[PDB]
Amino acid sequence: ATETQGEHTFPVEVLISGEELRGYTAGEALSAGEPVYLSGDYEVSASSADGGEFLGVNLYDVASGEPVALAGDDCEVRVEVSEQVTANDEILPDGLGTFETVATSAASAGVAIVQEGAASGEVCEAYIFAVQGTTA
Amino acid sequence: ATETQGEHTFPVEVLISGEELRGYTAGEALSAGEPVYLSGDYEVSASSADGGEFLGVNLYDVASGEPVALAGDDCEVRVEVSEQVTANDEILPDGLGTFETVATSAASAGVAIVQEGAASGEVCEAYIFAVQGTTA
Amino acid sequence: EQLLEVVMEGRELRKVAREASNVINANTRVGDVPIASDEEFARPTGQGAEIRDDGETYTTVAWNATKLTEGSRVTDEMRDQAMVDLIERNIQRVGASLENGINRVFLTELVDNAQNNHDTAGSNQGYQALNSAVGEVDKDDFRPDTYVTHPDYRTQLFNDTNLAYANRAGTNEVLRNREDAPIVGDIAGLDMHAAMSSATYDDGTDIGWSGGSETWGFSSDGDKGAVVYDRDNIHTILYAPNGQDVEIKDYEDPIRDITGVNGRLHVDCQYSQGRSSATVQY
Amino acid sequence: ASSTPQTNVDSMGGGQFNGQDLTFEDLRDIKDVRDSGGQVAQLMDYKALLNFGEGCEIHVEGDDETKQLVDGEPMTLSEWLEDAFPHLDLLVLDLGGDALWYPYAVGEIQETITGEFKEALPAEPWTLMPESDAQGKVQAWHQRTKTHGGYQTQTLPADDLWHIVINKASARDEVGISEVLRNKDEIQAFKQNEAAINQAIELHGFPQRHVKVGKEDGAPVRDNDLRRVRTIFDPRTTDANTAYFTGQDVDVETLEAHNFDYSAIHEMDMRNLTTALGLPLEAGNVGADGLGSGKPAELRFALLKLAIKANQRSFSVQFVERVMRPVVRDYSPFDHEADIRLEINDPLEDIGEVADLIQQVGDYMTNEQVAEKLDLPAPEDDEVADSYRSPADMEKDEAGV
Amino acid sequence: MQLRRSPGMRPMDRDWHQERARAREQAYSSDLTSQFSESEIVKYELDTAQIDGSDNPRTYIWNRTIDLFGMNGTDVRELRNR
Ligand SMILES: [K+]
Ligand SMILES: [K+]
Ligand SMILES: [Mg+2]
Ligand SMILES: [Mg+2]
Ligand SMILES: [Mg+2]
Ligand SMILES: [Mg+2]
Ligand SMILES: [Mg+2]
Ligand SMILES: [Mg+2]
Ligand SMILES: [Mg+2]
Ligand SMILES: [Mg+2]
Ligand SMILES: [Mg+2]
Repeated sequence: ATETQGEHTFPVEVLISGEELRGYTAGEALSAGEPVYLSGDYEVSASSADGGEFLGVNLYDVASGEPVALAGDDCEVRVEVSEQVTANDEILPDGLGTFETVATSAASAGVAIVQEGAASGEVCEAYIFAVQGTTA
Repeated sequence: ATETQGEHTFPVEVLISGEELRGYTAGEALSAGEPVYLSGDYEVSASSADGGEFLGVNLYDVASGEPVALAGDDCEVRVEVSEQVTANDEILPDGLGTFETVATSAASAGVAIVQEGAASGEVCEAYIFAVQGTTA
Repeated sequence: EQLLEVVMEGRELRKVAREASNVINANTRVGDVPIASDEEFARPTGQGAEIRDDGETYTTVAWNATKLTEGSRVTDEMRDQAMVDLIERNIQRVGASLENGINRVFLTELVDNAQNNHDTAGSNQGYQALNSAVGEVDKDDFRPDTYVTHPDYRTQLFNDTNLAYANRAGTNEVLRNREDAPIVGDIAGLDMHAAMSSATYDDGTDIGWSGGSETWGFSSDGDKGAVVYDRDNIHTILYAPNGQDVEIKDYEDPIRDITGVNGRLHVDCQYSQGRSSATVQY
Repeated sequence: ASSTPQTNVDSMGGGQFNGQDLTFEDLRDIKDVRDSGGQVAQLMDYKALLNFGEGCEIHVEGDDETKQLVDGEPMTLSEWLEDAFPHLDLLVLDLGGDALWYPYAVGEIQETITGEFKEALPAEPWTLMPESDAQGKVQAWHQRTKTHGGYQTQTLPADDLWHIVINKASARDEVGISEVLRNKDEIQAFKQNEAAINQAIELHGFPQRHVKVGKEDGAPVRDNDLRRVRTIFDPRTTDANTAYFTGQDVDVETLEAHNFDYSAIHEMDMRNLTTALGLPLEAGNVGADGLGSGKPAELRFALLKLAIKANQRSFSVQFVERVMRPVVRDYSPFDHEADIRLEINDPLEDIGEVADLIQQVGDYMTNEQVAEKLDLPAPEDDEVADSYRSPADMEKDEAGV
Repeated sequence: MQLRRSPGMRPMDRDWHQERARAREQAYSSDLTSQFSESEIVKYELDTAQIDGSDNPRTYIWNRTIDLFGMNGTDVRELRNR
């Protein structure tokens, strides 16, 4: 996600606050601010569209097979939403590299809570509070 | 919340342990140990009953519009309960500025786990482990 | 071969609050300024009648200084491999972001809580508007000495033939040196000009801030583009636990090979007498 | 010309500190190098001892003509100054030390309760930073000091502190440079290689026993089984008398000590660091080929003595101008515009070379000049002091004729 | 927080400049996929470097199969008419 200042486009600093940084291996090429999930032993790939696939957000652009820094739960992050969102909305990985609300998704529970609302295609600020895996 | 020693009443220190302390604007007047939720962009107000409205507990008394510090979902806290609670009870906001159990609430999941039991109107010790937002 | 070991600066905002107001270095984060009641008129009375008492009464303007903060964190690998000193650059950014914060707190109090207004209604927006706004303060029996100004207001003012024509101004200074002309700080009985930046006022669009009541600007019907006021009757209150002013901490994370710099200051801004101030409106 | 500087000086900061060319954090970093001890601290202490450890002498031109009744008793300005600053040898070493570690030495003037002069009192240099004008002159001093769990901060005018700078960016530099921060990379390189060597000596400096159990391509041995073997061959219980008896399917291999030249790494670190701090390599307890004798030696000791002389001159002038003259002006009956000089002794004089010189050319020196070179009090009789032939030679004639 | 690989930090990294210069000096074409790894392309943002082969010295160097006059290795952008 990116901010415009005159001619210039600046990448946004993804991680606002947070003590929870961990290193994984990229299972595919990934870009800064994408939601991701476990796809193999310590291997991390882009989250699909609904629940059960979220470990954190990727902090920098990687080729496949590179080491990846994640911001986990307990982090506040600047993330793009594919939907208009408001404070107190629970949000979830959208499957498109953005987040969307739980209310829009097929799921019943989110991974991050919106602290600062945003329009569709725009950067919200959110706190990651949970991870989701395979429950069947 | 208050503690008695001889003639004297003392304020209870809300935070027992944890470093996940975060800053918001108060959307109304708030009191130490009160549960709060996001009422606007980086703005928090007192939680209503039965879930979907909890980010943390207010750490010190504030007037409306003042900046407020909040203990988040890795902290261990001293909080007032509206009913008797026991170790291993899950609890969440009352709407009354206190906490009650998931067992008495219309909700199905809590935000804190009781570590030390307390009677109605007393101070329990609890560990905050989740936040709850708007899922629809 | 060696790189261009240079970094071009971004936009830098105008910083004036610390000169353009009474600065209090408070001993406490919260406090009070005592205010005396207005002057009255002595009662006419008969011979031998009791003198009725109507003494001084008092009230306070309270301050609650709020901590403004800014910070950054970098990995030690990034410090070591940087083209320029990243810690120095972040220290400068943190200091600038606090000073900008002070100027936002100041300007939002100044613009929102002025008790008088001159509505230009388009029309005579130059010197006549400043003179009129002094007249609005003068009707409340205070007198101003300073004005704070938006870029669009400045642009209008320097197009005014009263200032732009050297014979009408008495000097060609405005035509030559624009806002740096000495007359721009010596006009309508005001002895200070405080040029503000457009982004300074709290629109509530910036993250962590909840907006003021007005629109700061001078391009559309209802914008407030200047404030004419008594510099002694608007207070900026600064509080710091470890000194007098902005404090920057340089620190390492104890365990994660991360270094950061964090800045803080507590600030409030309060009118002593809001009647001593008038906005100019488009 | 003009009475005010008209070139600008690259120094007026944008922020609300006066630019803080060094911050209080950097000053604590110098203090942390100094208090950490070890080889680095000892080298910089040898630098202080060379520059200032040999003590001082006060001179005034026309000192005899200053003779004045101070308190009924007569004194010269030199006599008054020597009473005003009794322990100047310690103060010069202390301030000179600080002004090598930190950008400046700094301090107060102090008075008795009666308001007579007490001392020039140094202040802890890592606690203070100067604030300076558009022509680069210090206008205020900003002080931050530790307190329980935090800091107290205050501001003092330049009016009543004094400060001295040995190392400068330019002749106009009134703020100075820390030689520690100027060479922080070489200090880091030294310290990191020290740690790397220490860890490598533990892992690789000593041979280690490797017992291999079982036949190659034979039966496998499990952890349970190796525990019993470990009990037999345990080094914690072994000695020089110990012998071993085994079947063919037990092998006692050795990880050798894996040689690496840590001595060469230390010598390289010490060469880099001593040269960076301007000391000769010999100060680091390291020797060198073709550098111990002849003109190759004489040059490096000349370079050292020149560096010492330059620092001494820089310190002497500023101490007289910023400390002594104000004290004479404000607490003394003498003229502060008198020609005071503070000399600091050469640490590397050979008195035998001085004695050789006196034997060879004393016939061209006054007895006063000989007493000065020899570091002795000048003769009591001004005639014998002023004369060129020896006082012992005048005595034998004055008695004998 | 900003890591060395984080997108807002890349212009501050000495290596990001040095390896983009390296890539310009080393390419024969703008077609990155045939010349560089996905790792190199992502880490050094090679899409945004003006890579085209025009700054590779070997674009301009004579490399004749039979060299009678001992003239291989000569660079045409050093001739007097350039
Ligand atoms: K969907
Ligand atoms: K209920
Ligand atoms: Mg803990
Ligand atoms: Mg945190
Ligand atoms: Mg947690
Ligand atoms: Mg009060
Ligand atoms: Mg009466
Ligand atoms: Mg009255
Ligand atoms: Mg009025
Ligand atoms: Mg001009
Ligand atoms: Mg077998």
